[PDB]
Amino acid sequence: PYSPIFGGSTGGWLRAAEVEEKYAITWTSPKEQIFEMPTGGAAVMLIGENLLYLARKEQCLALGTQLKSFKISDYKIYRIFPSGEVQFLHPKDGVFPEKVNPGRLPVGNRSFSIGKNPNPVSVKFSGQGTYE
Amino acid sequence: ATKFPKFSQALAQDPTTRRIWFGIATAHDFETHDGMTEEKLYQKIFASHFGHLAIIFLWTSGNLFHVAWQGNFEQWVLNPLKVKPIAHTIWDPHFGEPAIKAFTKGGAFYPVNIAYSGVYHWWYTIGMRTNNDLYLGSIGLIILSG
Amino acid sequence: QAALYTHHQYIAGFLMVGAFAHGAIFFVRDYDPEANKNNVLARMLEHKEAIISHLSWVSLFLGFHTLGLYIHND
Amino acid sequence: TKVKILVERDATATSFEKWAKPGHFSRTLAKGPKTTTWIWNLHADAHDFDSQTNSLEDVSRKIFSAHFGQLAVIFLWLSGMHFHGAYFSNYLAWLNNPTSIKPSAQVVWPIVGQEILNADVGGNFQGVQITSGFFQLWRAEGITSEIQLYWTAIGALVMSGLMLFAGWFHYHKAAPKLEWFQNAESMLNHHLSILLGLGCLSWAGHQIHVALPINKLLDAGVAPQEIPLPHEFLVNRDLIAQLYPSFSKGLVPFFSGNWSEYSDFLTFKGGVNPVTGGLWLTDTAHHHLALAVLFIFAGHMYRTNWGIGHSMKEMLEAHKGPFTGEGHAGLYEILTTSWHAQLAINLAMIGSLSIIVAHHMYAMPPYPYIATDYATQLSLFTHHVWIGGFCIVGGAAHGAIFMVRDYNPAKNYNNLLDRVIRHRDSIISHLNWVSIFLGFHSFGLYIHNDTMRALGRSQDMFSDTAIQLQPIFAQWIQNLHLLAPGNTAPNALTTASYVFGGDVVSVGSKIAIMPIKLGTADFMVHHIHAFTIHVTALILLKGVLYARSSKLIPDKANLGFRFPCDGPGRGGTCQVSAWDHVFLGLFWMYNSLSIVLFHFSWKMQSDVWGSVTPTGAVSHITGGNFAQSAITINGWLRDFLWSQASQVIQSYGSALSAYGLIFLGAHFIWAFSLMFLFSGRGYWQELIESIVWAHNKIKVAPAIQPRALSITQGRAVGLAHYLLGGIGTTWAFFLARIISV
Amino acid sequence: DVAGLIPCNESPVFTKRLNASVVKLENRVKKYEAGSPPALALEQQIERTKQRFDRYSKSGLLCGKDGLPHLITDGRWSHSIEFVIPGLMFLYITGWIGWVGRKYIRTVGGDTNATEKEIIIDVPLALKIMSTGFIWPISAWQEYISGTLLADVSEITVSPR
Amino acid sequence: MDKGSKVRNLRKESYWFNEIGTVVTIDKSGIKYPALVRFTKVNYSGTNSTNFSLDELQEV
Amino acid sequence: SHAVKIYDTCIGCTQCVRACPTDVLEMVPWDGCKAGQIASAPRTEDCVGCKRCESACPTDFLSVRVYLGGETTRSMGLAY
Ligand code: CLA
Ligand code: CLA
Ligand code: CLA
Ligand code: CLA
Ligand code: CLA
Ligand code: CLA
Ligand code: CLA
Ligand SMILES: CC1=C(/C=C/C(C)=C/C=C/C(C)=C/C=C/C=C(C)/C=C/C=C(C)/C=C/C2=C(C)CCCC2(C)C)C(C)(C)CCC1
Ligand SMILES: CC1=C(/C=C/C(C)=C/C=C/C(C)=C/C=C/C=C(C)/C=C/C=C(C)/C=C/C2=C(C)CCCC2(C)C)C(C)(C)CCC1
Ligand SMILES: CC1=C(C/C=C(\C)CCC[C@H](C)CCC[C@H](C)CCCC(C)C)C(=O)c2ccccc2C1=O
Ligand code: SF4
Ligand code: SF4
Repeated sequence: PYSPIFGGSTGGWLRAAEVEEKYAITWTSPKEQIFEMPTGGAAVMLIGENLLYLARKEQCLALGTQLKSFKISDYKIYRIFPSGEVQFLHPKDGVFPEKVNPGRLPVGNRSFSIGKNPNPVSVKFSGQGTYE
Repeated sequence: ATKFPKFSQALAQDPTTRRIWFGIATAHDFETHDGMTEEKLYQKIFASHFGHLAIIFLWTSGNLFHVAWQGNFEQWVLNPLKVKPIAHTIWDPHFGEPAIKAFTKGGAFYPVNIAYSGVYHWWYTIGMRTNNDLYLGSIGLIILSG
Repeated sequence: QAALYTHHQYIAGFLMVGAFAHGAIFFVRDYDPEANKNNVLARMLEHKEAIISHLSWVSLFLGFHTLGLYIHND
Repeated sequence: TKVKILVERDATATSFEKWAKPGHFSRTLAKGPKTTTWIWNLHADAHDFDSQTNSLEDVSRKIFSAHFGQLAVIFLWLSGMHFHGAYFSNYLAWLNNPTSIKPSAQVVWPIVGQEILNADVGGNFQGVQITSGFFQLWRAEGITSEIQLYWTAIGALVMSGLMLFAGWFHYHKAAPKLEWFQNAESMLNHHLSILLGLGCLSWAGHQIHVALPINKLLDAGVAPQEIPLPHEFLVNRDLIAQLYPSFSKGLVPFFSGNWSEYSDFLTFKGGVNPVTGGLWLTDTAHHHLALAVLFIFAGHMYRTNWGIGHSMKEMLEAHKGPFTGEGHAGLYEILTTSWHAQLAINLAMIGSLSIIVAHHMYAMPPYPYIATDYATQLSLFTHHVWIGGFCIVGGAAHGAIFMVRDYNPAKNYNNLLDRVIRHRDSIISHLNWVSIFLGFHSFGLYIHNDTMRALGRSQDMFSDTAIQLQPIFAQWIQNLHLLAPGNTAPNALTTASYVFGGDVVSVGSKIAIMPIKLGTADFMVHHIHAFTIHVTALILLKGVLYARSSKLIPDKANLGFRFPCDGPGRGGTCQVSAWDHVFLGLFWMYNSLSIVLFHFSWKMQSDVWGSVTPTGAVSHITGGNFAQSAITINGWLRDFLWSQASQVIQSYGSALSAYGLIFLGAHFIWAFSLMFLFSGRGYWQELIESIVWAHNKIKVAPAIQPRALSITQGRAVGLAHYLLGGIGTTWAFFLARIISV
Repeated sequence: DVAGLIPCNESPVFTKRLNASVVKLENRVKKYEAGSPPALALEQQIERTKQRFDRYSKSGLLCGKDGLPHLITDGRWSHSIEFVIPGLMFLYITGWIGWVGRKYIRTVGGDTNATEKEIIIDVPLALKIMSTGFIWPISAWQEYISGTLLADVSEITVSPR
Repeated sequence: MDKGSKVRNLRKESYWFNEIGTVVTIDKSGIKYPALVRFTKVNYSGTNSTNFSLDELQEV
Repeated sequence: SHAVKIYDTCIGCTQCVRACPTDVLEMVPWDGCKAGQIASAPRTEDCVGCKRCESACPTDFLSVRVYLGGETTRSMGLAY
């Protein structure tokens, strides 16, 4: 239906996509043009909405980078589970991670230089490394 | 728990064959085992050392038993310069007849390996003379390992 | 005799490599720089560059010249 | 007139200003050295023109003039060879008595006692015995004097100067425009009709007028002094009519169509000349004449300026079937817009052609007295085999480079390249299966034979006196080639080569060439060859196909052609680039060619090369121990390496001592390579940090900070030293084993 | 004397080696006409071999049971000629080299293009420095006692020092 | 301390530890590492400058 | 999953976020830097451990650091 015109390749997803998380990428193409598949050789993107399926988030983000840096197209990425659940992944709040977005909260932030971590001997026999 | 390596939850959750490989290579690193304390570490090391001593003594008892049961120790102590000490017999169904004839040496009457460990000279020096002495030593070592 | 000598020399090499490996492990996960302040062991790390550089010089000297003499004879 | 000459006058100014600014070509290196890595980069990107300019015209002008420079270097090398033959060689003495005199054209100054390397080759001469077969080549040309060699060297020097001047002129004075380069039809017409067509025609003329009569007189026993000069064979026709009484008729038969009258010196007898042990010169003359005709004909196939001809673009677009979508649509643009694609094809073809040359030259010795020169035959075979392997792997590497850089999916929609990339997984999986099958079966035959021989169960091995694996197909082909003369090649008097079957051609009591029988050992070794070739193809094809992307790295193309890794993520991502695939393929190519050379050497020493008695009895070098000893790994270790390595190890104190020294040096370099191959960059960087502290403590500190070799450079150095050590070891081994004779 | 070594002057094995070398060279030259360039080269080789063996006999080297000269390197002055004298020369030459190099490093180092002056040597300055190395020991000692030879502890290091 | 003043580095993890670098800019607008310093030698990454806090610099 | 940590030495240039292939990193408002932004690793379950973020870091020592740990299907770079 909305999938880009592709002749098929042996590099698509495999059984884990059916049994584990699969990924989908949607975008809008102003015109019809040829882009390189992360798996196969080449595919034609439809005018308007294009929906594509992949087995790894890295493939989706590589294709998104290709679109952004070559055809200046905005894109969205979702994760589909076998149970039917769908989760929105790449634009987490409608703005790319490079751009600052008020409301985000820091995660994994340490308030001291990297060289002030505790020694391994200090954290020993506890299920933790120096960074944690 | 939940998979092969209990001592590593991270490896237990690993879905690849890596879980197996590292499960072998992290076994004896008691420090890194989940929920490990100093006291349990020391006690496990102590028990492991007991096991290793048992292994060593069983290895020695095996050497003694094989020399006593299949060796030519008595013939060797009679004439220790010309005969070659025997290690153990060779029961290999893959051998061909010429191989069986070729590996028959020393005392003969069976295929045999010529011991290069020097255990014959050592046992002769320390005073052993008969296969009975070797057998008694091996039985004592088996009991010690138990 | 040959078997015994080779056997024990190889085991000695293995044991020495293991000793140094476990010393590296000790430094990684057992050393406490606060408890060894100005200690002999801490001073070992204090001038590690000198130790490593002079060891490298000795190794290069021996290798260069021994190999040179062997090739000269050849 | 679509095909036309276009040039730019004074394209580049000639000055030394750039010569004092190393790294000027690349934008990154032009800023000067901050660390020592810069230095290495300057020698690594020197000839990477595509990465220096974004314009194809500039890259094309650089390639053209670099090719001119290479031609100048080759001509200088030829000049040196010919000059050392004329002034420092015993060519005349060898001419007089080729069998006994050992060729030699190199002399060593006595400075440290190295004059021992001046062997007692013969002819009142002392020098290093050469194995380049130059003496046989010169004799085939009817040189017969050192003045001719001297003038050949002078001409080569002048040609080298002309090539240098042409390179300079075609870069800095008259640089052809890009449209000039993109003429595949015209270029092919000119390279086929003239370079290869008229080249063959001119060489055939030389042979008919110079080489043929001179070599015929030499075979008759005429001393070189009494042989008239070659120009004397061009002025008085009768002087040639005595040798070939068909010139008397002249050129009138040629134009009248009665070519049969030339059968005197244009023959099809084949086989080998019994006297010199080489191919008949008349056969080679007819061969080159026919090739000249064919090349001239084939050079008119492509359309250049007059309507008639073939347009390769239409030709490719026309070939498309149901299984391949768009067929060969877009390949012409690929091969006329990217030098890497063309270089890949050309290198693959040159390498395969070099290997074919190596195979054909030993089977049918083309030059006089080259067959019995066992040292020359072996050296030429191994040299050209190595060159062929290197060229094949280079073709693979440049195909990968094209895929990474010059591949454009927009212009390659659903064509052959697209479809190959789209079933690359199936291709690689099946190649992997066939490689494993070949390896298992072929090498397990050897392991099984070794195990059975060790267990005393000789009746259970894969040997002639045991379970037999006869190469029935090869034997059938040999029989057909044997029966060809008179039935399928009625006008050919003798078989193409005596390898297939026939008499034993021996010259001067030495077996020049004899039939080669194929047994179970030949079967096993041939399947070993196939296994190694399939594995090398696996590695290189996998590097080419997965050069742009993979299930690990969907965006590998952005990382470039050669990069160390993509980090320790996803498990580990070491050696994931196509350059690393070439790095491994070089090892596997070296292994396969080592096996090929060992097979050739042992088979020829044990089954072909040897001596004959007046009765006709044959005595080979190793007594035919190949059949019953080439079927186990221990047999190769003992009867080939250990047994034939006696010459090298015992060469000290003789003229071959240099070969023993090089044997040891090659072993040393091979072992040295393992230091780079096994170790990683971090250790060396930290060691260099300590050494830099030591230097700094004495206020010695280079402004160019030292750096450990990059990961890619570490691998490249390790591979280069590994190959040098292996090649040198086998070089010394073969040359000392085949010069003690 | 030293370790049961008999001087090569009275070593029968040494003379046997000399005779073997000469006789093998003579056997090699017997297959060339007198006066032929190969014959002259082989005769010159024979003469050079004889001179080498005579020089070794006259030098005072110590032979072994194998007849080859052996070197004594325990500091014995009577055998300094073997190792001590050449060693000094080496330590001089290399010393010179090293010193000169260091000076160049510390001369072009005080420039903005210090790196650019290492790939491209300032040949005039380079030769100026190179001509000064014959007094490298004195200059080195003067710098050592003047504190200009070694850098202070205030220099680059690593996290654990 | 001031623009263009030489400062000895004191950051233990820094590639230019115990080395002299020239101050390029100082941020008076708060910030934890406001003092930008530039060194002659390039680190392994090719950069030759870093931000330090005034506590991690010895003045001269 | 791997552990990604950002230290306060960060100068908020965004290069680490751009280099990330799995969209693990992002920019969040901050006040300890001139740019007013700092890197964060809210979703490290998608981190593969390629350490591209560390390679693309101007700060003397890697204000962004990656420590490899337990391996899952996502972090192991497996399409299967
Ligand atoms: C009694 C002495 C002793 C003791 C108690 C230990 C104990 C330990 N060592 Mg140390 N070590 C020793 C000797 C010792 N080692 C020696 C002699 C060496 C030098 C080789 C080392 C080198 C060493 C290193 C380099 C490391 C350790 C580590 C460790 C820890 C983990 C070991 C582990 O997981 O095993 C896993 C066990 C295996 C993977 C089994 C491998 C067995 C060998 C390699 C294969 C043999 C194949 C067989 C011979 C083939 C048959 C031949 C046939 C086909 C013909 C553990 C605390 C590791 C650590 O991190 O500790 C904190 C670590 O990194 N050790
Ligand atoms: C035969 C193999 C070989 C050789 C010669 C070396 C040589 C060396 N190794 Mg390596 N190494 C090897 C194998 C080898 N390694 C392997 C297989 C491993 C396991 C991965 C290692 C692992 C290793 C480590 C981890 C370390 C070494 C170190 C050393 C040095 C030891 C000190 C020494 O001998 O200085 C003398 C140097 C030599 C003998 C090298 C040859 C020098 C030649 C004779 C000079 C030739 C110059 C000539 C003009 C070249 C012209 C080239 C031109 C024609 C193109 C030296 C550079 C140590 C080191 O760096 O010490 C400072 C060190 O830390 N090596
Ligand atoms: C191209 C292939 C080739 C090769 C491999 C050789 C090799 C050899 N030749 Mg042959 N030769 C060649 C071509 C070749 N030559 C040609 C074309 C001619 C015709 C002119 C000759 C004429 C010739 C004669 C007449 C003789 C040789 C001799 C020799 C031997 C000693 C050469 C030597 O070291 O002398 C010493 C050479 C040097 C010390 C080289 C000079 C060093 C320069 C100055 C270094 C400059 C490098 C520079 C800094 C680089 C930057 C560029 C700069 C200019 C800007 C050697 C086996 C001699 C021989 O065999 O004696 C028995 C001998 O007598 N050759
Ligand atoms: C017809 C004349 C002729 C003659 C007398 C020779 C003679 C020779 N050739 Mg040559 N050769 C010829 C034509 C000829 N060749 C042509 C036309 C080709 C192109 C395929 C070749 C390709 C060739 C190769 C690749 C090699 C030789 C070799 C040899 C030598 C091997 C010994 C022998 O008995 O050769 C007998 C020769 C043959 C049995 C080959 C006959 C080939 C036939 C004529 C092919 C005809 C193709 C046909 C015209 C296609 C037309 C298509 C077109 C209309 C579209 C010998 C000197 C070998 C050599 O010198 O190695 C040292 C070698 O390796 N030949
Ligand atoms: C027609 C032949 C041909 C041509 C024109 C090129 C041209 C090129 N190649 Mg290709 N290549 C070829 C053959 C060729 N190659 C072959 C046969 C192989 C197989 C090994 C390769 C493998 C290859 C790889 C893997 C790569 C290239 C690359 C390149 C580019 C850069 C080359 C460069 O900077 O040189 C620099 C030259 C040197 C640094 C000289 C080193 C030469 C070797 C290592 C030493 C030689 C030793 C000597 C023979 C014997 C020493 C004796 C000892 C005792 C001293 C350039 C486009 C590189 C690239 O990125 O291109 C895009 C690249 O990554 N090529
Ligand atoms: C002599 C050492 C050696 C051996 C045996 C192998 C073996 C192999 N290599 Mg490796 N390789 C080696 C050295 C070696 N390599 C080195 C030094 C390099 C560095 C350049 C490489 C680099 C390399 C690459 C880059 C590639 C290979 C590939 C291969 C495979 C080729 C397919 C094959 O033959 O499968 C059959 C296996 C064998 C012939 C091994 C011997 C097995 C015998 C016959 C039977 C063993 C007994 C039996 C199992 C009994 C079972 C019971 C027992 C367990 C008790 C195979 C696994 C290729 C591959 O994997 O793809 C196909 C590949 O791509 N190798
Ligand atoms: C003039 C320059 C210079 C000076 C003064 C020194 C001085 C020293 N080096 Mg360093 N070194 C140098 C260049 C220099 N090196 C270069 C170019 C290399 C790279 C090959 C090294 C690699 C090196 C290592 C790996 C080690 C040393 C070590 C040492 C120390 C002991 C001596 C030694 O082992 O030499 C060894 C020298 C070499 C291995 C190569 C020297 C090559 C040439 C001869 C030197 C450069 C001369 C150059 C042309 C100067 C021209 C001046 C002109 C322009 C005016 C000593 C502090 C050792 C140490 O730390 O001891 C504590 C040590 O382990 N050096
Ligand atoms: C009586 C006498 C003698 C003797 C003397 C002597 C004095 C000897 C000595 C000897 C010795 C004296 C030896 C020693 C050796 C040493 C060693 C072998 C060491 C080692 C070390 C190590 C191994 C380390 C380790 C570690 C690490 C790594 C880190 C930290 C931790 C640790 C510590 C663990 C004689 C007869 C001769 C002479 C006369 C007199
Ligand atoms: C080795 C060499 C050399 C030399 C060489 C030479 C010397 C060569 C020559 C060559 C030659 C000398 C060639 C010639 C050629 C010729 C030709 C190729 C011809 C052709 C002709 C034709 C083709 C014709 C045609 C016709 C006629 C017959 C007339 C009528 C019509 C027509 C037109 C059809 C040198 C020393 C420098 C150096 C190194 C390299
Ligand atoms: C030894 C070694 C080094 C250190 C080696 C270095 C720095 C090379 C030193 C080269 C010297 C300084 C040049 C002189 C060498 C010879 C005397 C002759 C020149 C040889 C060619 C350069 C022409 C690495 O950096 C490395 C990096 C990655 C994997 C493996 C390794 C590795 O094995
Ligand atoms: S070991 Fe080296 S090549 Fe492998 S991932 Fe790490 S840095 Fe890259
Ligand atoms: S690359 Fe480094 S400095 Fe730049 S935003 Fe990321 S963590 Fe901060």
